[PDB]
Amino acid sequence: TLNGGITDMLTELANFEKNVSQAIHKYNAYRKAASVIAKYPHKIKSGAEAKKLPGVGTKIAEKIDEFLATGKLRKLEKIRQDDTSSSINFLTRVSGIGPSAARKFVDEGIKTLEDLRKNEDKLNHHQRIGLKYFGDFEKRIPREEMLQMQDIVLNEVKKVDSEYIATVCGSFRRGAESSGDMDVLLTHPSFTSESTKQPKLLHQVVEQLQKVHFITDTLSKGETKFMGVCQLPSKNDEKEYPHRRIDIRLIPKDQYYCGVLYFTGSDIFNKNMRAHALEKGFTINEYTIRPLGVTGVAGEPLPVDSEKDIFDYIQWKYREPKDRSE
DNA sequence: CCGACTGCGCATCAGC
DNA sequence: GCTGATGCGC
DNA sequence: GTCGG
Ligand SMILES: Nc1ncnc2c1ncn2[C@H]1C[C@H](O)[C@@H](COP(=O)(O)[C@H](F)P(=O)(O)OP(=O)(O)O)O1
Ligand SMILES: [Cl-]
Ligand SMILES: [Cl-]
Ligand SMILES: [Cl-]
Ligand SMILES: [Cl-]
Ligand SMILES: [Mg+2]
Ligand SMILES: [Mg+2]
Ligand code: NA
Ligand code: NA
Repeated sequence: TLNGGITDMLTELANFEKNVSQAIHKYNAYRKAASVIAKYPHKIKSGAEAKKLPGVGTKIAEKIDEFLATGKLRKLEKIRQDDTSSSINFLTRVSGIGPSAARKFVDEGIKTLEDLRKNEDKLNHHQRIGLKYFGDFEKRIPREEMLQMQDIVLNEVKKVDSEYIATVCGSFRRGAESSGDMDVLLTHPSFTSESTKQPKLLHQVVEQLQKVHFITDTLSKGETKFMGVCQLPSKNDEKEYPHRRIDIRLIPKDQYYCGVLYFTGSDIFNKNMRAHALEKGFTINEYTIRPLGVTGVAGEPLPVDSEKDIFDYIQWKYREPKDRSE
């Protein structure tokens, strides 16, 4: 939290750009600058000092100079007092309502939690569930509950088939003391890049988790990705736990290392690492790392036997999950 | 200056 | 129905 | 909004 003030500011700016301006590159630029400043081991004394860091330019340096001198950013003060921006920023806090739907709702005069609630018939399924659990989804999950959650998921997956392997990734795998949700990487020997020797692999797991009342709602579901809602069981007389977001990703077993690298994150670490790969003439996704041809076309997938192999290709010293929280 | 900016699954919609 | 674009979120 | 060439 050395520079909590500055990173907060930049994060607020990134949000404004994504949510209100619908300017995706500015959003990514701001997140990048916030992230680099967050890891900088010194209390930033000036914009010029910040500007030394990759991803901080003249505009951000200037904002940092304003923020340091006054403690705030006029630009942000104004954004905050603007009803349309405020409203749009609020509606996007509901899962399933993004920048476009937010602006549409505000046009229609839907702009409060109350409005949303009385106009449920105007929401798609995802949005309806997001409204349902609006409060819960903004709560953090203590690692201690994540551990309980992990135990359930792992045991129920075992019950469906001992050959499944379920791994909890995301912030949990990076060692975080609290998580925004639970991310589960799933593999089965029957699903490889070579074939799918068994159908409903993901469905069967989802069903079992529903059967035991752990998964409570579904945001979306396909053959390889599930997005939904879950809840720990409480005890006699005890208040219930908040409902939690859960994501499950089924990945070809032979592509586990690329998959776990992807699902471990952080999102910015991934973006950073993937960008570096391109600079070294590779492209990395959750399945494969491939070379780029002179033309620019991705070539064939390279041999991968560990996460470190991936780092090796792009000439990065290996970084443990706990050190990928950018 | 200016092109490029990480990479992709699922839901929904237009156009055919 | 399909495909391809766009929204949303990982 | 930033950067590399
Ligand atoms: N934009 C992205 N680009 C690349 N990989 C991504 C991206 N977004 C997510 N992933 C990968 C890398 C992410 O780590 C992983 C899970 O995405 P979560 O949305 O659950 C989120 F970021 P987590 O890190 O888990 O933190 P918490 O959930 O707040 O506690 O998917
Ligand atoms: Cl932009
Ligand atoms: Cl401010
Ligand atoms: Cl792999
Ligand atoms: Cl691939
Ligand atoms: Mg997560
Ligand atoms: Mg997630
Ligand atoms: Na810089
Ligand atoms: Na949202």
